Amino acid sequence: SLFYNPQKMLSYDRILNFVIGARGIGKSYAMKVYPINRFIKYGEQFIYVRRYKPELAKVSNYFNDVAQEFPDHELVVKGRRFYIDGKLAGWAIPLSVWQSEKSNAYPNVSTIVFDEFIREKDNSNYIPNEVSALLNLMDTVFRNRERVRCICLSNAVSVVNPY
DNA sequence: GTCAGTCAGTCAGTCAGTCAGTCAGTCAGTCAGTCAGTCAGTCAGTCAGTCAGTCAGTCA
Ligand SMILES: Nc1ncnc2c1ncn2[C@@H]1O[C@H](COP(=O)(O)OP(=O)(O)OP(O)(O)=S)[C@@H](O)[C@H]1O
Ligand SMILES: [Mg+2]
Repeated sequence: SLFYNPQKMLSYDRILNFVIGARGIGKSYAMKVYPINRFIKYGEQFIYVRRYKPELAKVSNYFNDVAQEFPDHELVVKGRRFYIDGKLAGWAIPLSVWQSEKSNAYPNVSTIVFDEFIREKDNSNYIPNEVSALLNLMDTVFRNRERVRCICLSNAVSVVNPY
């Protein structure tokens, strides 16, 4: 039809979804809307992993394209941290130092709100055995079997990546 | 005892068979003379910790 449509993805309800495609074509649109939809339902905060640190200095305008989705309530960023009507929205950090984070309490998670997990022809960015790095990330955002649902999202379809 | 001979040994003659030098393709051998990926240094650039400069939340 018109845009990226996560309805079937949300429907078939894997505890861990895995979608690919639509480079910039809303593959991030609906999935950045969804955490704020959980916030309007008043659920839990989300976790935003980043590939590296400079990628963080410019990305504070993460809610610009979801206002036209939900003009109603307040969706802003105070700085590094995201605030919806002033309540904490996203725990936003690149990869380098998640270990120092992993002793902190992380009681509230809603959904995986990152994409371009893996870039085509890009392994200089990569970290050795980062598949187990995502394992540490998930177990340090797990408290039970609930509150979490994950997605992968690569720009294109390949059959060579280790995952 | 002459005329001089007319059917076997005899020697003038081969006559196809014979040995083995002598070049000879040729033989893969081979070993060595040519040549094609292999790595080390150095060139440009990616990480994630510094400096250390600065608009600004709690106060004079
Ligand atoms: N529900 C929607 N309403 C309007 N536009 C949408 C919708 N879903 C997707 N889009 C389109 O998606 C675009 C932005 O999507 P993105 O968030 O960039 O997706 P993306 O594929 O992650 O690209 P990047 O690399 O993350 S910026 C918009 O400009 C629209 O063209
Ligand atoms: Mg995206």
